[PDB]
Amino acid sequence: DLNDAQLKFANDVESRIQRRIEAILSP
Amino acid sequence: DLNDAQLKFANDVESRIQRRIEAILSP
Amino acid sequence: IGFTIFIPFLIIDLVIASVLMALGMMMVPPATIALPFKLMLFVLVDGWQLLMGSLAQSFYS
Amino acid sequence: QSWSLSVQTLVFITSLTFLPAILLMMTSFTRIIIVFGLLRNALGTPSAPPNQVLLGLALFLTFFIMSPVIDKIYVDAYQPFSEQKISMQEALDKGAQPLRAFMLRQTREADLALFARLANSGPLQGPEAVPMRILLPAYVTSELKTAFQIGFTIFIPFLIIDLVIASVLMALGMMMVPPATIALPFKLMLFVLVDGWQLLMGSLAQSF
Amino acid sequence: VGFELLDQEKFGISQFSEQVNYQRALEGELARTIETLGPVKSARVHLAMPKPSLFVREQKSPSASVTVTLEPGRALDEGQISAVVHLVSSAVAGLPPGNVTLVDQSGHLLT
Amino acid sequence: VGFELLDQEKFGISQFSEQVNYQRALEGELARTIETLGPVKSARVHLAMPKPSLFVREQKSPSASVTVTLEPGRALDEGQISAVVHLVSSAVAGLPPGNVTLVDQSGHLLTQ
Amino acid sequence: VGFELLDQEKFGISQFSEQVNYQRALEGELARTIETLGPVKSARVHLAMPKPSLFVREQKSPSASVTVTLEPGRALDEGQISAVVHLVSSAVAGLPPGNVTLVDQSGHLL
Amino acid sequence: ELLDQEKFGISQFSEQVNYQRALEGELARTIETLGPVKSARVHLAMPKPSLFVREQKSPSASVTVTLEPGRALDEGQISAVVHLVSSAVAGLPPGNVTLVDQSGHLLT
Amino acid sequence: GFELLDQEKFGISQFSEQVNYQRALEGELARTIETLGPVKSARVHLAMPKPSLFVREQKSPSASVTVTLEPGRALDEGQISAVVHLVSSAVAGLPPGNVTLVDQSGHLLTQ
Amino acid sequence: VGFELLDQEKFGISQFSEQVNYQRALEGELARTIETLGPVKSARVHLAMPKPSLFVREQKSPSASVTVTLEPGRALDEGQISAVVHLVSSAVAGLPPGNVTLVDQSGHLLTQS
Amino acid sequence: VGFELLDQEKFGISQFSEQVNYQRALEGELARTIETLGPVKSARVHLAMPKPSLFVREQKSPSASVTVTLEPGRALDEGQISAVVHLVSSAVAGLPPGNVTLVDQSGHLLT
Amino acid sequence: RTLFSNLSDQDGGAIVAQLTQMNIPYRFANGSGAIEVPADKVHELRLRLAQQGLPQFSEQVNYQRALEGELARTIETLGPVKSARVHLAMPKPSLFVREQKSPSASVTVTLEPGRALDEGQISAVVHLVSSAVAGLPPGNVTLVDQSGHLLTQ
Amino acid sequence: MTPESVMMMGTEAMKVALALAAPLLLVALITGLIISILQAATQINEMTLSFIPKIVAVFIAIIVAGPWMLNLLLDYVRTLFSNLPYIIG
Amino acid sequence: MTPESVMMMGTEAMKVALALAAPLLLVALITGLIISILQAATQINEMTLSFIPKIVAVFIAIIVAGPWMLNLLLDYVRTLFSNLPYIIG
Repeated sequence: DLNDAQLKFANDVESRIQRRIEAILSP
Repeated sequence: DLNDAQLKFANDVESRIQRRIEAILSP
Repeated sequence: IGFTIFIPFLIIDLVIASVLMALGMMMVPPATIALPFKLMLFVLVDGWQLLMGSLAQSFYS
Repeated sequence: QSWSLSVQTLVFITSLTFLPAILLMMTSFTRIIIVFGLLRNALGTPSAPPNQVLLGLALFLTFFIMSPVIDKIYVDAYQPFSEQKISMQEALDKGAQPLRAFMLRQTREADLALFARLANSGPLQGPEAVPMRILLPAYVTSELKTAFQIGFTIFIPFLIIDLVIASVLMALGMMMVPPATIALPFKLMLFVLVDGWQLLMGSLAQSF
Repeated sequence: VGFELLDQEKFGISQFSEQVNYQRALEGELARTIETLGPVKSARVHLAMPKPSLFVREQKSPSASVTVTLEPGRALDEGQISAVVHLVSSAVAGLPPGNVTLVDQSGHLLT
Repeated sequence: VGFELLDQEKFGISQFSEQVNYQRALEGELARTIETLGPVKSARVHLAMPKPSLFVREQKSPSASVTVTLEPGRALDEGQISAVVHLVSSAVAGLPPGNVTLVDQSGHLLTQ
Repeated sequence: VGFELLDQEKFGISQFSEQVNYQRALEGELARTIETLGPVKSARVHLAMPKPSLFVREQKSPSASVTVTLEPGRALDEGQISAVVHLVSSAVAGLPPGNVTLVDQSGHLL
Repeated sequence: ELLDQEKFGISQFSEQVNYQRALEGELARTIETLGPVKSARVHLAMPKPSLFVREQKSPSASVTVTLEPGRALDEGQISAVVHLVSSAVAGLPPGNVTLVDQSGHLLT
Repeated sequence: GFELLDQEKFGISQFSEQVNYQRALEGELARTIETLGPVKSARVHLAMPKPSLFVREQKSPSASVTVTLEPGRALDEGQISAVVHLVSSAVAGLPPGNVTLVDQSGHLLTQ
Repeated sequence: VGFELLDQEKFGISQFSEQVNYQRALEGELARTIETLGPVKSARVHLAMPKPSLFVREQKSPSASVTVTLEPGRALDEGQISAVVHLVSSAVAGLPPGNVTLVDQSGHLLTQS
Repeated sequence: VGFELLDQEKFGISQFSEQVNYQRALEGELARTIETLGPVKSARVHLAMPKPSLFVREQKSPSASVTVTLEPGRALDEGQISAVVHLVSSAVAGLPPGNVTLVDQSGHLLT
Repeated sequence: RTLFSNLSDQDGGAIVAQLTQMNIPYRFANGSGAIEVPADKVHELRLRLAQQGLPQFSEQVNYQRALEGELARTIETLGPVKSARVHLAMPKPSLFVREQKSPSASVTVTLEPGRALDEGQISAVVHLVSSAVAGLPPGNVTLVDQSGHLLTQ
Repeated sequence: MTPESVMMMGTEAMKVALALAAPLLLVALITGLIISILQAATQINEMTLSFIPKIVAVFIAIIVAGPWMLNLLLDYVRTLFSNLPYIIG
Repeated sequence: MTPESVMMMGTEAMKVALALAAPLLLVALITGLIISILQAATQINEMTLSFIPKIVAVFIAIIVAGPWMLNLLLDYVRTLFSNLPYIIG
């Protein structure tokens, strides 16, 4: 229940950090 | 719930800082 | 003040008795019917605020 | 700063004289007793349950209704005063708060406004600015009005039974019978088959 | 628009009705006299008579709004503005002149 | 509506009804006069007349909203706006001008 | 609807329904004036008026939701949003503007 | 109009059930009027008072929308629907309004 | 249907009035649930506990929802969540955790 | 039976009768939905709803007995049994699942002992 | 049988009658379901429900006797004995299983 | 030329009503759910209607590219717009089973010197783009100018 | 204070009573007279069938005109209590 | 309270009373009318003929409809007492 919401929150944070790194490492 | 709103708030702040930097670095 | 106060509560009993008598219910006591209606009246027209204000004015006038 | 013990004893034993006045004017005793008297009048018999039983029952109901306020007073005032942690006057001031809230929650706005008008009160402001000498009469007036509102609608079913029985009796032809005499047993039947006492206590408690 | 106008309405009139009717009648007669003033072609008077309240430490006072239509070019004199004020104020129990607003057909405040 | 509205009164009229009818009638007459001012083609007045209480902490004074439709290009003068304010405020017992809102047919606030 | 609805001869009515009718009528007239505003093609007003108490200290304030349908491309100006707010707030005894929500036909909160 | 169906007085509870229905109907109506919405369904749960304890529960609402084939609702939309439904119910805390689509996705 | 309530007598008592309200709610909820793409038919059962008195902290109601899906139309997790929300909201004080959702094969979709 | 049962109501209906009829109805609808479950050919639900008692040491609890007849060889899965339990428990105000007994046409207890 | 009876139009009836009829109907339906169990050809259920008081005076608990007739040689499984127990106990408000007696057509206590 | 295809009856009707009001000739393609209109008016009309709120990889890519190009062309008919670029970014059929994705669009406009888009024009662009792509909410449309200034709130 | 004022308030009071009681009494009288003339026309004479419609008519009278009576009597009492401190002597 | 918060309650109460008393009064009136018409048709001169039919009709009506009226009255009184705490405000 709440644990799944916390896990999805962690997944979104990790994905956004990944995308931010990729954005500058791409050019 | 509230965590997603906070994350979107952070994303908007980061995007606006990025755009402000790009605006002066473009010309 | 009390004797002008008394008038409406006797008016209600008068009309209650007359209405009861129109239909032939001559053995129905009118006081028992009138008491709830007198309470209803004294509830409706701010029974106590009006009386309190009237007494207070009666002193300061 | 604290009062001497002799002064404390004098004030404490003098204040017990206002116990009936506190119970009547400041607590829920007035509304319950007025409703009970009106219900006897409405039952068709004026003194079926003796005044003593009704008075004791109203006292118990008042205690049960006010038990949360009594607990709040004990936590805030009685307990820290008895342990010699606060003075008498400050204990009284602190303990007047939950009772003030209880009195305010059942106070009509118009009553408070009128009694503030008669006491020359000008900029009142927060509901937490009403003095005790202004709050008390407004609470008494609101309690009297509420008790009358409850009583005149308690009267309704017994009037219905009286009118129905009188109409049936006279329309059938027997117009020489006293309708109240035949109606009283049916009023008792209605009161006992509805569980009138239990439901009336439930309604009186819920009214707060 | 007439004292006798509301002097009927059958019966069963809650006193509230009796008061409102008085207010209307007073408005009508005042407008009438204001029209009589030469420069005035038509008048409209609105009264706000407060229904007493025991909430304020003292009683509040009423207010009036007067709209006049003038004859082509018939500008009202200062003394005239003054006389309109006096009449309207007097006709309303406890009407403080300063609570009378006088306006023309173009929306100019004469008060 | 307005004064004419209070003519065919059935015996069954609750005080509440009486009051609401009085409010309607006042609204009607006020709109009427506001149309009389030249630049105004039609007016609509809404009154909010509420309970008073006494606690100074929570007092809500009467309020009014006035919508005017102007004649093609007939802009209202500052003085005109002032006169509308005065009339509406006076017509409502204890109406503080500052609680009168005046708006045009395009949604421009003419008051403040 | 509105004052015509309130009038419809009727005797079997109570105080609660009576009020409900007053609420409906107010909603109708407000929507009416809002539509009568140039850019607005149709308006819908919903009022939430709380139950009144004769003494209970607890104090609450009403709320309003206004949905407008605009004419093709007729965007409402800021001053407009402001005037709608003022009108709706004034028409409801003790309506704090901040409790008036204005929305367009696409679901944008103006 | 269901309210005004020339019906002799029934009971306060009946009056209450009705009022609830009428409000639901009008709210659904306005929600459909919105461009992307083809049909709306509003369910209101007005709270029941307690017995002896003073506890004002807050009401709740469930809103199901059917959107125009394909078209979705913007976040601002997810916000305006919330505001309207909350305002239409005396003391409805927005957070107690649930908005769902025809596929069972929670939009709120 | 809410119709059931409209077409009714005048001799019906309070118990009947309540039971009818419960039925009507059950109907409308099932209706909306079916109106969800993957759902072919829905069946809602409400258990609304009566007045307390003999009880202390009182108690809360419960719901059982049976759905029949379109051939192979499995409900997503978010769907299940939305069904839960709707049913819970439609019942005064219904704690979601007391809503059971089951399919036509007897699989519990909630928990 | 069930909801239809409460249609032709004569004026003479004691509260007792009104309750018993409500019980009978609920039983009917529950059996209905249970049969609508694929493997189930017919269902029979019995409810024991006892009005309350203030003493805890003298308080029992609502109970239910469910008998199912399965289609030839259509054994109910564990998850099915669980779903039947949930539905019956929810349909009865304050029915603790553990007080729901599920039995087949051969007398095998499908729920817990 | 049982439920059908309870309905039979009748006005000359007392609470006592209403209860006895309810008891009979419950007995009938229970016997019905018990027969509808493979090995059982006919069932007979007798309930002993104690007349209740509304006062605080001795609760006690009801009892049941169940007689089953089996199909030629269709012996009931320990599980069959149990499930019967559960059903009968549940159908009677506050029936403690241990007060349910199950007997066959030969007088063997399956309990 | 085709103004719109694949319209709901409701949208179709609304569009026809607007065309009639504007006195624009039109021909609703029989059972094609499409409305061919004057070729020289197609873009202007799309924009105007948008203002009133109306209404393989290679292929997809091509499609996407084609759609982007068409949207750009339509946006360029706006007076203040010198040039427009539209980028559509619909994630390939969500590979992740649990996570849910949604299409987005980025619109870049080069404005004529000294010119600006008004709020209406901005709203029209956002609507046009959102309506053209299934599942694209208006909120997922970002409109920026040549200087990178965000025009959509 | 003056006896003219006393008799005026008494007369107005009892006219208020007359207005309160006149609809019910008049409705009962009309129903009784109608039933009596119908009995005379039909040559039917039982003293109990005239008592039946009278109750129903008088009870309907409260349905129709009851709010008016309740509003009139409350207004009378309110005005009397408000004018009490000005007729003091 | 309010005149309405009172008139509506009184109207509901007297509805209840009318529903309670309608069957008895109706059967009484019908029986009296039937006996009186039968008496006039035969030109029988008597006044006490209708009383016994009246009494048996009322007795039978009470027996037939007692549960219904009693249950209706009990339910009305129960809801009145339950709603009483909210009547004051």
